Amino acid sequence: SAQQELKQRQRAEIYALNRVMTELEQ
Amino acid sequence: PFFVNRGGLPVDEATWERMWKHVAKIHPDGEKVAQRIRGATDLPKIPIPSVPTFQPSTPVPERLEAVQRYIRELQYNHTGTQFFEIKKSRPLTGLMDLAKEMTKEALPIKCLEAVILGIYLTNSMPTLERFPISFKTYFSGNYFRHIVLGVNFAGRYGALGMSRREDLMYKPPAFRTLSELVLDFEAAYGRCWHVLKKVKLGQSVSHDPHSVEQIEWKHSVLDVERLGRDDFRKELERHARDMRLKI
Ligand SMILES: *[C@@H](C(=O)N[C@@H](Cc1ccc(O)cc1)C(=O)O)[C@@H](O)C(=O)OCC
Ligand SMILES: [Cl-]
Repeated sequence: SAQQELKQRQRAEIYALNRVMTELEQ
Repeated sequence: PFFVNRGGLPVDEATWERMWKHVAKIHPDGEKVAQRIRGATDLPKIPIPSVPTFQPSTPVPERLEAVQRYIRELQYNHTGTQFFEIKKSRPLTGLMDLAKEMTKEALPIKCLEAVILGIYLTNSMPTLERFPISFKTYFSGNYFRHIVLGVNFAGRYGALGMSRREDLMYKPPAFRTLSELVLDFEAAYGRCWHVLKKVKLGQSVSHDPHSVEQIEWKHSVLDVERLGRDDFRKELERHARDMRLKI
């Protein structure tokens, strides 16, 4: 599913970003 | 300040670019964070957290620990974009649809999303009562707002929720009174140099996920500094009594 693919690609970038931003907000 | 995703999932082009533009402003590295992540093909595959389900022999306090562990696994959302729009006046059945989607899509969350999830995940526990508790605090010339899900089991009080601070969310249902639970939160805020200004207490939420009733977020509003310690306690115990009598 193209929509499912988009959501999986986005979720990976969201969690990669969240790690960086969490490390920043310590 | 936060942006809210209002187009559902997947995040549309405008909302996704807005999120990255926001990151570039906030993060000292700025554009290099996006350069490293956007389009990267080696990013970690994050497991979808398993929604907790309970045997009938598991005691409710142990279930609450598992619900809180689940909420925590989603992670606190530090991206600057909230991925689910929460309209607090929605019928419960629509907020429960949203909670289901939160478990399916498994993205980071903040305090209000956590409250909705806590309801969704404890509707299977009729011997537990759930009611929102909201806080307004003050630090360094600014006000902060926070929300947790109050819970009542076997005449004791606890809380579920999500905060960036460990002592501003989960409380095991061990507090003998509602007063003791809220005063614990007040002390935790004091320790991180916030002054508690207001507490807002909701009513108990139906365990029917198809209920059309609204959540009542601000049934009781307590001005902490004006009431003073003794009337603060008195009002808190009055809200607790009303809830119990109404059940
Ligand atoms: C809930 C929320 O995220 N609350 C935050 C508040 C906060 C506390 C301390 C610092 O330093 C920053 C922010 C939390 O407890 O981490 C809020 O996002 C929401 O959804 O609605 C609140 C009415
Ligand atoms: Cl206010």
